[PDB]
Amino acid sequence: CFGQCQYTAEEYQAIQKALRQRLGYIEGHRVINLANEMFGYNGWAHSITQQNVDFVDLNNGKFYVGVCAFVRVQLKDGSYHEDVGYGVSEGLKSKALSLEKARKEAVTDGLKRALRSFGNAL
Amino acid sequence: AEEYQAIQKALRQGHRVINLANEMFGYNGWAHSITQQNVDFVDLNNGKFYVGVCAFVRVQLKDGSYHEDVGYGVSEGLKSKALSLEKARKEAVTDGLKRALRSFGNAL
Amino acid sequence: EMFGYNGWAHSITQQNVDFVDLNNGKFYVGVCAFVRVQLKDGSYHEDVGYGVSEGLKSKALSLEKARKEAVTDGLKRALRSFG
Amino acid sequence: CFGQCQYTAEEYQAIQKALRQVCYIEGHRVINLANEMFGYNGWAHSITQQNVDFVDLNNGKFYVGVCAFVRVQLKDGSYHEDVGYGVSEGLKSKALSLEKARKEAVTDGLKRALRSFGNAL
Amino acid sequence: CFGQCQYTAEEYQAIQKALRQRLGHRVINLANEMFGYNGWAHSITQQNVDFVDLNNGKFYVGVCAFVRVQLKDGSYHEDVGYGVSEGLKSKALSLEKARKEAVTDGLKRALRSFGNAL
Amino acid sequence: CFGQCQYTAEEYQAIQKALRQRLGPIEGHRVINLANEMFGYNGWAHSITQQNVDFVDLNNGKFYVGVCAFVRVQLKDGSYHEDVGYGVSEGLKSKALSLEKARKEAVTDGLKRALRSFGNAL
Amino acid sequence: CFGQCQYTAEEYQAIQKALRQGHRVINLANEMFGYNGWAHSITQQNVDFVDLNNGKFYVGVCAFVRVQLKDGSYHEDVGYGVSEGLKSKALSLEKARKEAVTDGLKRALRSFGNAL
Amino acid sequence: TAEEYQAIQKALGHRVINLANEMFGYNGWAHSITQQNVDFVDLNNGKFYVGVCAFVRVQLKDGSYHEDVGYGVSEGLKSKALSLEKARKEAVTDGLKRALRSFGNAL
Amino acid sequence: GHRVINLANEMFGYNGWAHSITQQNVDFVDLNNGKFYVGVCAFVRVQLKDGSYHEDVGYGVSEGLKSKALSLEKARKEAVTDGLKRALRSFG
Amino acid sequence: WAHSITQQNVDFVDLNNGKFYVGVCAFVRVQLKDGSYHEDVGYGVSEGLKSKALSLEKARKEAVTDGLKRAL
Repeated sequence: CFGQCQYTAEEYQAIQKALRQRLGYIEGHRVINLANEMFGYNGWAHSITQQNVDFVDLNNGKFYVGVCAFVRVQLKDGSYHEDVGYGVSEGLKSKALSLEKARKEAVTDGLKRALRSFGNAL
Repeated sequence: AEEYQAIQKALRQGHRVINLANEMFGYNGWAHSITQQNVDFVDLNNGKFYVGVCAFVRVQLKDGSYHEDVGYGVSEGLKSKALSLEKARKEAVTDGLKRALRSFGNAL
Repeated sequence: EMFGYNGWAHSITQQNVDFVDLNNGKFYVGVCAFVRVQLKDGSYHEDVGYGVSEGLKSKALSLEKARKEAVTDGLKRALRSFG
Repeated sequence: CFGQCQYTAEEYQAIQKALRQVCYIEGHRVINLANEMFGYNGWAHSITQQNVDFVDLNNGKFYVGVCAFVRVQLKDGSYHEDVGYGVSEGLKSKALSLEKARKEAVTDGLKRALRSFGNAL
Repeated sequence: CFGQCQYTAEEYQAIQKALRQRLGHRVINLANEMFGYNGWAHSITQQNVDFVDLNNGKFYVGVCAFVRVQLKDGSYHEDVGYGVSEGLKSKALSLEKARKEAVTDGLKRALRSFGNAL
Repeated sequence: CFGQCQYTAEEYQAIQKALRQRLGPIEGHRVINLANEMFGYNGWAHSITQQNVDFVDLNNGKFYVGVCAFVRVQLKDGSYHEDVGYGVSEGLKSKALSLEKARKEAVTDGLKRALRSFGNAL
Repeated sequence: CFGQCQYTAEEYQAIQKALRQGHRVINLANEMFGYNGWAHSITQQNVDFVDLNNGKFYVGVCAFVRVQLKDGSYHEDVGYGVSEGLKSKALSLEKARKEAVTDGLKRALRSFGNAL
Repeated sequence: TAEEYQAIQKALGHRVINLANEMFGYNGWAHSITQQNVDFVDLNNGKFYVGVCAFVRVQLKDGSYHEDVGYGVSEGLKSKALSLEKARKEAVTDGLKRALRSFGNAL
Repeated sequence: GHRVINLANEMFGYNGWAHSITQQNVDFVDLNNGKFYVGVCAFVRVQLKDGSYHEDVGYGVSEGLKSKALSLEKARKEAVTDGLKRALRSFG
Repeated sequence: WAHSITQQNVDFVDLNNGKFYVGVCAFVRVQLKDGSYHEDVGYGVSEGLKSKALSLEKARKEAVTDGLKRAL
């Protein structure tokens, strides 16, 4: 099953050389496509380990919100990483909208930052 | 086995997304669940309801490959608790399940 | 319903009462139940059951029937995924 | 799976031989260095706990300070841990101060936890 | 697998002889040289800010950390490092110094329990 | 694996005879050295099960500190021992130094006392 | 491993026969069981009370000094210890707890037979 | 194994301990203090006064176990700690006596 | 004497049955005239080698007694013994 | 069969004129050898008793019986 398989030497080396094709910045969907092509559709998973809210203030009618969320990224073999995402949704004037924005931006930023460690190609 | 190449290349290309997933991954080959849910807040200021909820969803395939994402639902202006919590705690699940399947490929 | 309660099974993962109100003079109750449907082929899903009773006489009367309705609705809606 | 397979003699010799070869270590270079030295399938990395110390608000600034614990691990079974400490100052919006502190802490922890496997890192 | 392995007799005696010699970065380097990078591990089981006093502007900090050291055989060791701090006019820096010195001293002390060569 | 394996008969008799003898010539370092030589660097472990600060006070510009500790030795065979060490400090001007001394002497005293249970040699 | 080995019949009978007959108790237990025949641990310890009459402290501590044996049989027993006259609180608690542990170790060990 | 049970069935201060040792063997029975509660303390006229309870427990080789609740008091003493010491020790001994009594006519 | 104890011992065997105490709480004691009353509950328990078990409840009483020790000890013993009698009756 | 008392609470203790009145409610449980189980909370009161001791003795039995007759 996922997280318990092993790769072949030649494909392992091909992937290893692929991941170092370094550029030398947010492209949310494009990172999903890149991962799908470099590890396959059936290659990677990511869970939201935790999600806490730091502050929901109403200073001047305008809201201010802060959400921090830890995300985890795993590859078919069983290796894993983890990083601290963080989304901010200041400015809005409908608590539901600020919560939408922060809670959906923190996860994406975390998935971006947790995927730059498997290689420099991402 | 050969179907692996077919699915991988095909992925490279509303409620209809559920049937789309059933056709693409097989109508017996995709599952989901709700790992957690939290009524975020309820408030009234002018005799009306603003109910929001955050709901996490999970999706896994036949071989165990999985993903997750945050779902969210909102409803404003409704008179009673019944309808507002008929709407938000009802649509957050679908919104999350829509935003989770997009991660598996462009075709979704 | 081709197979019925033999090709698929159900169970409430968790339930919690949302709100109970009496400002109107009668019991206003809202309940939620999470049901999961599992198939013998390994496919499974889950949906948020939900039921409500408005302005009934007693807490138990407004709560038990609302719970039954919520479970029935959750079962009814959880079966969409096999369409 | 990860953390269970054991090296072969030549691999162990190579890695050991490699690892032996006031300003900080520039930060992000360590991820590339470690990835090339152990491999992408080589190691893992996790945050076992993260906790927030004072968030004071003197004279309108914000001084968030966070602490972190970073577990590194090689596929052979070894592991390590260390304590990192983000900081902040001057930022006028708690969103930015929290962001800076929380993000800096984990990188610092990863650096100080990789430094324990040798001098080269 | 780490913890489930047992040293080989010849290497076991070799290490026995090694650790009986007569002599922060130095300690870690020496531990790596003897046991090897694969050889051992290091964990932090608990921590606690003992006191965070504020006398006259300075920030007197104190952190107690229990560091565990372990070897692929299964041997444990634990000790109590205490990282003092003093004189700093900014709270964050004082807490940083204390929390780092704590684990450093803990590792030092917990390693001495193995042999005199440390 | 340590803690799940028994001693070998010849080593058993050697250890038995060695422990029964008596010191010829206690300070902490020598106990550590003798224990190491007696079992090696691989024959045991020591850990702190609990450590509560019994009291900390002040009387005219100083700190009478005191701490407790529950050390615990163990041997490859599974036998174990425990004992309550106890530390003290007087006249120190700074709280940090007093807590330092107390916490540090506690564990070493506990180690000496817990080891002593095995034989007269120590 | 400790807590799972069965006693060899000859050793069982020998220890039983020798059973029908503090530093002293520690040594005797070590010789009768061997250096790896038993273990001892502190299950709980709660300062029963403290006090101060005229600058001299009073202390009291309880200890449930579990003492175990290779075959798996075990005993526990309430200990106790006390101090008086001592002018320093830390010294008082040190003496009290140190004596309580050994008193419990005695009373527990003085149970497997008249030998102890 | 059944022979030991049959022999015990046919058969059924320090004397209770000695009888238990002779009856079950040095490894035949354990005893542990499940809980201890101090029910009062008094300072009437300089003489302390205390009683304690303890849910002593016993076990045999095959796992069959019992339990009970003893009690001991202390009067006429001058030092509190001495009072509690005697109370706890006597309570444990008396509870053990009652637990052993529970097992049969032999005890 | 508590003949029920001996009867159970002879019927099931000394290892055939068991005993336990699950919780005990003094409902009250009062200083009515210096002859304190005492009656204390006790969640007794009993089992058997076959697995079938029966919890129960008991409540002894300490009639007027000038001695606290006698009252408390008598209550604590009587509660357990009466509960044991009750549970044994259920076993049959 | 087996039964247990997993919670219990005396509701009312009362006295009119040297004659006590009391109320209790106990949380009984049951089980069966086949793995199935039954459960029913009960209730019990004692009225017009000479001593509080008798009332407190009686109420627990009445509550336990009320729960058990239903659950069993």
